[PDB]
Amino acid sequence: SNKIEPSLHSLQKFVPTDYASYTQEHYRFAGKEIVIQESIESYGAVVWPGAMALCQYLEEHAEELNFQDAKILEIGAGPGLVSIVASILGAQVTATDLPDVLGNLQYNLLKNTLQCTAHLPEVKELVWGEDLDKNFPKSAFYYDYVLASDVVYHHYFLDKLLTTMVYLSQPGTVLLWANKFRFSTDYEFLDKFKQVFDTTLLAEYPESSVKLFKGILKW
Amino acid sequence: KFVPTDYASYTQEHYRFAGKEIVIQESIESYGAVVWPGAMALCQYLEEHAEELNFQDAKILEIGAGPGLVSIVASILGAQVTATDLPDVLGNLQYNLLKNTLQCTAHLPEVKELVWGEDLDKNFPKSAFYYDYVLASDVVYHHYFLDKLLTTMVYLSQPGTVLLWANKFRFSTDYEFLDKFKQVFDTTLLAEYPESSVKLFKGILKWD
Amino acid sequence: SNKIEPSLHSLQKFVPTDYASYTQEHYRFAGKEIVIQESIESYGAVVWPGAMALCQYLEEHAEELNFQDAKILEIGAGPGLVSIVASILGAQVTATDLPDVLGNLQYNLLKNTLQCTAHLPEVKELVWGEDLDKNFPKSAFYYDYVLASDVVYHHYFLDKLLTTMVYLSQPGTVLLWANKFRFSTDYEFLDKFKQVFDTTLLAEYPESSVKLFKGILKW
Amino acid sequence: KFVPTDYASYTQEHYRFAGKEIVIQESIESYGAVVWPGAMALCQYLEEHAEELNFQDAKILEIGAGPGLVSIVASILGAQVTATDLPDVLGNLQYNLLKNTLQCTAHLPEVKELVWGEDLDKNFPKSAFYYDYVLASDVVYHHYFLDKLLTTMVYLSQPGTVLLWANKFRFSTDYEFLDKFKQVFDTTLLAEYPESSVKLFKGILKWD
Ligand SMILES: Nc1ncnc2c1ncn2[C@@H]1O[C@H](CSCC[C@H](N)C(=O)O)[C@@H](O)[C@H]1O
Ligand SMILES: Nc1ncnc2c1ncn2[C@@H]1O[C@H](CSCC[C@H](N)C(=O)O)[C@@H](O)[C@H]1O
Ligand SMILES: Nc1ncnc2c1ncn2[C@@H]1O[C@H](CSCC[C@H](N)C(=O)O)[C@@H](O)[C@H]1O
Ligand SMILES: Nc1ncnc2c1ncn2[C@@H]1O[C@H](CSCC[C@H](N)C(=O)O)[C@@H](O)[C@H]1O
Repeated sequence: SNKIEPSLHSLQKFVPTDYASYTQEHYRFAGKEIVIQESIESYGAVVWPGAMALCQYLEEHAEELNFQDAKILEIGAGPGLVSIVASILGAQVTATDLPDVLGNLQYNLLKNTLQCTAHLPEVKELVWGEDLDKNFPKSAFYYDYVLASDVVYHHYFLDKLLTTMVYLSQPGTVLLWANKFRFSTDYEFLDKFKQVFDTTLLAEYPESSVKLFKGILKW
Repeated sequence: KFVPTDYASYTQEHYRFAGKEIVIQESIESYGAVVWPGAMALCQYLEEHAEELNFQDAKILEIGAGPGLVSIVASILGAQVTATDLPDVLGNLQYNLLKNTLQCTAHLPEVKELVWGEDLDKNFPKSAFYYDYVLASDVVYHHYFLDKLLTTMVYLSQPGTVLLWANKFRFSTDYEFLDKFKQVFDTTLLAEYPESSVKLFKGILKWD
Repeated sequence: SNKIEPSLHSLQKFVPTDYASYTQEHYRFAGKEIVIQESIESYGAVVWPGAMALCQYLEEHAEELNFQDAKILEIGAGPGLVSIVASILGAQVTATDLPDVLGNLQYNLLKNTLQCTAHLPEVKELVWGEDLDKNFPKSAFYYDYVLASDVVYHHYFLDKLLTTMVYLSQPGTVLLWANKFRFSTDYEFLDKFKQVFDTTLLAEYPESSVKLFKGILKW
Repeated sequence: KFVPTDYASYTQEHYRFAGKEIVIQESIESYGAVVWPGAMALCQYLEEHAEELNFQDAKILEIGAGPGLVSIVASILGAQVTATDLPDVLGNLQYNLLKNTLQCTAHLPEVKELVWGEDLDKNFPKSAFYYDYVLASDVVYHHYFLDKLLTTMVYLSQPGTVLLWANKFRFSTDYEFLDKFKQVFDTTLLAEYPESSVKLFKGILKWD
């Protein structure tokens, strides 16, 4: 092969990124300046408001959440801001999404965490409702925390989303889900979520119509 | 003319729609020589809704027709069908379309080149080409012609034209395309199959 | 695999591009607006003055050069502007460079030629002086034209460069080489080039200290 | 402490420099557990130029020392050597360095963590760490620490310090690094091996 940054090899195994359209966007969380490649004006991944909210919550509740060495999975990670912040806070982070997102997700993770966080993040395809037992078998993959931000949108496969949330929530797992409430379907999803998860409203961000929920699975 | 691309990997695949047993020559070496999940769902819809749609004698254009199953089904149902794709796809498209429609549908279907967003005014002038329906299946995926695709869909959508678009949803970009489609078309979800991640939409061009 | 633009699969097989540093630069040659990803301020490939000069020559001498269906190889192609222009003019273009250049080279070629030129360009590693018989055997790879722009720079392996130029110049092959004359080593290389190639000065670009040479191999 | 990374793929590789037969434990699973072409060329240079360089009792730091061949050779030649790398590389680096220098060179070499550009003021204060030579081999390649690398080279280059840097040239970025190195160091090409694409430079920090 070529003598390159070894992390770049995993990047080469994802769908390529249409980078002409992507620009460097700057954030600051958990004491660090963060740079995210996003495609704001054309096709490609972007940071959503739910991410901004969840990142604020994580930086502010870091001591309580005890992310140091926690095993974390993010569903619908997008460009990766939340997974980056979780990694800065010391978690073992697996960031997941659809195949066209994974390259830029991995790139963003590398650019913000390589040799400067406790654990190198992992990037993996996870299509909601598909191949869960095959790729994320409960018996081999317990997560202390499952993160999700702005994964509820009317055109997504939302029962597959709920099924995935449930699948990844074992006894002890804490699910942190932030969303902007844009449409009636979002409200309807919250009612479905509350039926199966013991649900707590942790924070409200009225300025962005974002709410942050904790879900632990009812026994 | 059109001659099929000379693949050594052609297979004869067997389908049944609108009451006819249909054979489609396919090759995995080209997306356009493969029947995709959107095609199956759209064929099932056309077969089940033929009465409502009044395809009898309707003028229809299919974009990205690939191996031609949807165009065959539309011809079987009595439409005047124009099947379009990239120049290299046309040979096998015409072969399949003719094998399945010659002397057995109401109207012989036509095959024409239509590269998305290229020379639409010159190749398909509105002064002479009006479609009652535009059909599209599995044309949205992670490729570099998404804007040109939407432009083409808009172009072919004169007032009165109905667009029927089926697609498997695979990529973040597919959802972005859907959002852009809804900005320009009054959109109705006709059917959804979460197991196969397929949606089928009607689009009517917005004027307001 | 994934249902993606099929050209993107070849892109995934090259060293990844550090795209945060790359910006879209605009050129106009051979009647077309061209967009090139370049890394001007940091590590990554850029367009050199020799490219600008050679592109001007190609657009202006298109009829004479008869690039339609010509088999062309570019050595040290960089971000790919020259190979793009050659492809627009109708040539079968093989663009070559060191492994860290090939991804962005291929990307630039795709963004400017996919479904809009006569022949899809090829991208291949070609390290000067290495693996020539193995990867570009004269008996299977005859080129009508070999292109090179600003490939002469003092810190490169310039005898390996000359050896490569010679290797790729069969009877009938026309070598078009543009360079800015920056250093004494550049002048010295020109003297070496003239010793082995029948050399003609085709054009001088005094405004950028660029000269464009034709070389045909002495028999 | 430092313990070698637990690879199942360690091999015992055999070198001869400065008159000693040297054994280096290597693993292809880490760049830092492999001897690279720059190392060989730099060792050959140090062996051939030892008289001129007055390494006897010289204080020397190696950055990116990897499996430690260059540091071993420098110790053999009588220098006080500090070998540095990433924390995961240090175990095998110390193992090799000790196996080859314990009770048989003038000065026992030291192994210390030095992640390029990280906490240099805190970990290697100038108030207490002056190197007569800084050594580096094959530390330039297509990685995301090139600026930090150069910063580190500059940091360790106090007035009087000589930097010796050997490298295989593989990538366009390697040449860009060389251009940036020459902006900040008065640079001399000590040796060049086109067949193996290796160059060896001396750098002295510029003040003018
Ligand atoms: N069925 C599915 N499987 C996996 N991911 C999906 C999905 N449907 C949508 N997604 C992903 O969910 C994300 C929603 S957008 C939110 C992105 C990110 N969490 C942020 O807040 O910035 C997108 O990245 C999208 O690709
Ligand atoms: N830029 C472009 N212009 C015209 N057709 C294109 C195109 N890009 C892709 N296509 C065509 O779109 C099709 C996508 S695959 C879908 C084929 C068929 N509709 C089915 O569902 O089975 C291929 O036939 C491909 O050749
Ligand atoms: N030994 C070698 N083998 C292959 N390419 C080399 C090389 N040494 C340098 N190069 C390449 O030669 C190019 C010189 S810069 C010129 C780039 C381009 N032709 C333009 O004019 O814009 C770089 O892309 C560099 O990576
Ligand atoms: N950011 C960083 N800080 C410190 N060392 C680094 C580094 N990035 C890479 N390295 C080290 O640089 C070395 C490059 S390989 C060269 C090893 C040795 N000098 C030889 O020539 O054989 C590896 O040991 C690697 O661990």
